[PDB]
Amino acid sequence: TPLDLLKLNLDERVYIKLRGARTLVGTLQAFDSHCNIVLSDAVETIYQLNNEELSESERRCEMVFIRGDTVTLISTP
Amino acid sequence: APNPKAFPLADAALTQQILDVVQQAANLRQLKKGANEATKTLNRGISEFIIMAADCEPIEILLHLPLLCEDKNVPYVFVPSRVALGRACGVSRPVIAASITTNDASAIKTQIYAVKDKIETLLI
Amino acid sequence: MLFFSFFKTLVDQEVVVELKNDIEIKGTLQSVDQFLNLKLDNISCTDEKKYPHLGSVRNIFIRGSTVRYVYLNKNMVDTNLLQDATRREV
Amino acid sequence: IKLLGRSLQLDELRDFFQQTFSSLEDFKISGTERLYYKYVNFLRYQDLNEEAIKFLNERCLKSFPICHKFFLQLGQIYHSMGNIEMSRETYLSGTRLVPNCPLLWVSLSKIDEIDLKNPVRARSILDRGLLKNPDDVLFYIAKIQMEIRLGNLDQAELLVTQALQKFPSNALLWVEQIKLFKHGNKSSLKKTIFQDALRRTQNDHRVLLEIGVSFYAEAQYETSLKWLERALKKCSRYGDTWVWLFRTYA
Amino acid sequence: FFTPATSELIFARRFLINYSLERSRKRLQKEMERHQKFNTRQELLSRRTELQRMANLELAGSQLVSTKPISAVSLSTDDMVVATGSWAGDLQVLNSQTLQPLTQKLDSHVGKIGAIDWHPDSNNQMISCAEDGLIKNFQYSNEEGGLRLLGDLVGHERRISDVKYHPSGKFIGSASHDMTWRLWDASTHQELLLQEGHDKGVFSLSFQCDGSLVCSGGMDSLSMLWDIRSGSKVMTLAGHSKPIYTVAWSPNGYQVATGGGDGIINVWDIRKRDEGQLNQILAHRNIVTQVRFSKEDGGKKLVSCGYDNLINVYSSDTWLKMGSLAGHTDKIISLDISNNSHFLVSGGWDRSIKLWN
Amino acid sequence: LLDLSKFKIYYDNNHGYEWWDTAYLDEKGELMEKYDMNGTSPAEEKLAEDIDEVDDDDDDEHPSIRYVAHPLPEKINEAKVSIKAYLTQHERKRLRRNRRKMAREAREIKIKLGLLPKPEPKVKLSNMMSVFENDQNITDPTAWEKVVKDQVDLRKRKHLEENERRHEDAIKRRKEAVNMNVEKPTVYHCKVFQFKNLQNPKIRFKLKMNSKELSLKGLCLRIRDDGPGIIIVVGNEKSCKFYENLVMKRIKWNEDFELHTNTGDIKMDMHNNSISKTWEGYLQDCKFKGWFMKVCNDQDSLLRTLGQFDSEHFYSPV
Amino acid sequence: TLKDYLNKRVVIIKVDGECLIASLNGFDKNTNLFITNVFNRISKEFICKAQLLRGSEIALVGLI
Repeated sequence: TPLDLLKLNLDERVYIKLRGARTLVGTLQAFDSHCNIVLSDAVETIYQLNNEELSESERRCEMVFIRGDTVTLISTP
Repeated sequence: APNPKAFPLADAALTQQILDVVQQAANLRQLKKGANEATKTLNRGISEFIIMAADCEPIEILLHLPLLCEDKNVPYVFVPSRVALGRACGVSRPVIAASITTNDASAIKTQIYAVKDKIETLLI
Repeated sequence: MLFFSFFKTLVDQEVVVELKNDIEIKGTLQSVDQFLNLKLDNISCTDEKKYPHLGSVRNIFIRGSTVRYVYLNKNMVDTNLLQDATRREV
Repeated sequence: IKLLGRSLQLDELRDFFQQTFSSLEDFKISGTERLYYKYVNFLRYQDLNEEAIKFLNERCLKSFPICHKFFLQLGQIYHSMGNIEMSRETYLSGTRLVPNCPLLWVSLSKIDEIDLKNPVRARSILDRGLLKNPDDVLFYIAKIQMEIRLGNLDQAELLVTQALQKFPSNALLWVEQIKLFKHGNKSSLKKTIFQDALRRTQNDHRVLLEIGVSFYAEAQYETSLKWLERALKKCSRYGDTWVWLFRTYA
Repeated sequence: FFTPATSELIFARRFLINYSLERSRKRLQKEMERHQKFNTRQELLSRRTELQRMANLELAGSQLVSTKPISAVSLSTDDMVVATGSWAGDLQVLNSQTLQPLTQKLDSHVGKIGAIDWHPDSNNQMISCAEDGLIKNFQYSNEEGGLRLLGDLVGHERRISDVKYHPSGKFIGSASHDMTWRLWDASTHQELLLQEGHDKGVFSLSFQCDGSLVCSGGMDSLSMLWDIRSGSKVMTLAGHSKPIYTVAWSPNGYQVATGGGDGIINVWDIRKRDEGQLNQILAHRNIVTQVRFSKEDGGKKLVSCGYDNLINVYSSDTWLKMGSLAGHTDKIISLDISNNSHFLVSGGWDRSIKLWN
Repeated sequence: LLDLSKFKIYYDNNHGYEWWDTAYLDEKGELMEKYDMNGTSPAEEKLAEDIDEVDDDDDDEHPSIRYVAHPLPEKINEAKVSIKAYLTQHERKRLRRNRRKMAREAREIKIKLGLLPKPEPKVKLSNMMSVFENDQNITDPTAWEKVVKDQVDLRKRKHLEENERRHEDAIKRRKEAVNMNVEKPTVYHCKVFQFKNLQNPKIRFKLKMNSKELSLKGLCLRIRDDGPGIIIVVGNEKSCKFYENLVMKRIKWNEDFELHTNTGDIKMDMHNNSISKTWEGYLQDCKFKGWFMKVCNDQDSLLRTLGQFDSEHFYSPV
Repeated sequence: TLKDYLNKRVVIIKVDGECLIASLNGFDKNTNLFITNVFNRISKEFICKAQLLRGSEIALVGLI
């Protein structure tokens, strides 16, 4: 049922949160029983606390595969 | 509106293409303008393809050229505008008939061939 | 089986693989299996510090769990077929 | 062989051939080998006795060479001794085996048109041949020739034009065109046409010769002679030119 | 929308409806019978054999004809002689199998010959059109000489493309580079219809062999299936992109098949109410000139020729290039199939007619 | 079980009662019967609405036999390509003469009813010796030389600089321009090819990159990697032509090549492989959203894939 | 699969940090590596003549 519910937002923009404070934004093009995700037109935003101050690191990747072990939340922006 | 006996009339894009080809030939001396010159070309065999003007009045002065083409198996169109054709040729004066001639070693051989093919498609 | 299939379909592919412990390695994918492991031919450089202490290692075997991503381009991967497959499954 | 022929010593020649044959068994995978010799042998046989050839052809041509010339020779032999149907069959077989040889096709066409009086079949055959290989101008030339041979000239002209369009440089097409012109349908656009031919064929040996011939036909003889001379200069090794020159002289 | 009337048409229309209906019913019955008695194996095998035969056709005899190219090649109903219009305005006829002429007739048309059709009543009074801008019926005699014209029929203004005979024999449809397609009264030689239903000319007609429906292929790519009786249409232009230079039905009214400038033969109008194509076929590299079928008399086999130098043949269930026919040197503008057998007669820009056996 | 399956397959092979190498012929009867029932008339859909009815001498009322229709002729939306009107050589010359003349006049005015710039003497290394407007010309010979040579360099450099600028600006334009041009395509040329094999990387690469370059809507499908396959290419005509050329002239599909793998570099001798153009037409609409090269395990799968664009037909079994 | 990697020296990196040079002599479906002649990559420190490495730990393996 939850899996089914995620079939609606396929081929449209999504907001995905991973472990390690790694925000991933793109469009949902794939998932399965273990929730392995493939994003197109994507862009990564890496939160990383270093030297006792906040600092984001942007990795621009026009496509990306994501394993289900890392995944926490999927939504729309 | 254009003449019925002027057939095959090109379409717009096709016409444009043909005029471009003509222009190219004019620059490369691989074209001959003028009914009589077209006729000459046909006689020779050098005509690759014949371009006439639909808006020739009195149309009759062309309507041997098509016959000649048929009897020599050279494709042919009419375009609509004799002014346009003339311009393409490189002549301010309005022109009715032109002939893109043959020459194996043209830069524009391929382009010419394309146009020829297109013309043939029209004929039926 | 969908994802495995997809992986298989990417046989012979120069792709970057970021692992859990700050290891980013490029390589030409060869073999693919049920648990999504990657054997890459011709290991090349991606970054200077993140890329691990290797040199003469031309063939590797990546453990499927330790991969964070498999960095494809927009010209290296399937999408709405995958979606279709997902739909078909429950 | 040539020397022997010149001298005329049949038995001796035969003996020589026999001698050659024994030696020949070592020559496996030799360039322009038996295929040449065997043709010559066939020719020699024909010079006297016809039937005796055929067995050899059946045997030897089948094994190593598998070459068009042999088929042609066979056809010729058949023609010489009547048997037209058989010849035709042979030609067909050859065609099936070797599509890429215009000569066979031409022969077949000739058989169709000349021997039996049904040109249509011949034409069809020619067309088929052409289809089988649009690389060669030779087929086109053959077709043109065939057309010329029968009454239909406009068709021939059309064919020639087509050939030119496809391959402009091929001197034989130009020659054919010239010949057609000489018929006297136009009797005009003649000099211009000749000039065009010259241009395209870079004053091709053969084109010049053709022109000369045309002029000969028209009976302007000095000009013809000049043309022939030019042709000779371009390449003396070629034949018919010499003959033409001789005729002019006469 | 814009609906006047005429009396002759009315008189004929009822007749057409009757004739069409009875024949249609008969056809349906036949079809029913066929399904009832068929089997997977033998029929299939037969079909395969037919396909093979079609494939292994080769060019038998190419007989030249005319100065200009050969617009139309039409085999008689009898299937014995073929009629070959060339662009000069001449329509020689040839004893099909040998392919030798009977007569010439240059003084018939002055313009480019369009299509020739033979009359479906065996009594051979073939029709032919032209750019000339008039159709001519020709009472054909084998003995008397060649052709004598019967009547000329001036209806269209512009150059004509194609005439057909309505399978009754009482009507002759003609379509032209003018906007209309016009159905004639065979006897009196006077018009009735004029469907102004295309933005450019009606380049081709085709009657359905039952006699109910005529597809007008337009230069617009608007193939309109006209119930002649009704003056009402069951159309799809959504076939073609370039002009529809031909259209022809599988005699089994089951199908229409439109051949194009785009080259894609579209075979549609089906039992299927959605009207979707069982297939579109890729016919010729350049354009398609003619499309034919031949289930009168034998089995249904699509055959088409193009401006590509190839005829080819398609299975009427699958729709596939079952075999190319190299044979022409140049363009092929027309074609017919032997009703009974495997024996195609096709012509064109090579300026010859050609047989395939 | 596997063995049994294999046996069954073999049996099927020898004589299939219906097989999908060549899509099945056989017409089903049940469907026909159903259709007939639906019709209820002994005639067909077309005729059914005359529905066993007769008036006067056979006539009908629901669809009338009196009137002649003249329906609305749907005028297609033709794309107004504003014509490249060309010029005569003479015309061109006149244009050039006049604009340039005007410019010259402006310069003169903006330097004689203006004095907004000044006009100096264009020295060179052949003038050098003869100019005296600028000082030092014999006085300081090498200084003078430097000045004149320097001037020349500047002139040349300026020219080169200008060229560079032009190059830059054009480049800037082009990127923007491409993005801007999302024009509505009126008609699409298409070409569908098929090849016996493509185990070469190089060919595949060519197919990819070229397609990417040429906005070429289409695909390249194939069976079992080594097996035969189809290309469908669609777009503007020139692009299509180019693609065709690449396929047929540039590439040799009868070349011997190497496969690079971990186990060993495999030589692939393929004299048997060939390539043929099947189609070369115009498609009513191009349903191919991009260039979706693929492989399939089986023929049915391939067919299905093809029909994702509502168009199977491009394939040709031989 | 690690069938090509048997009877050959391999560079094996863990999830935690370390990297091992040693001869791979056995594998299973759960990626438990049976290893002989163990050494460290950076340190060049001989741990032992034979060991078992649990599949949960293996981040990377490399043929050399």
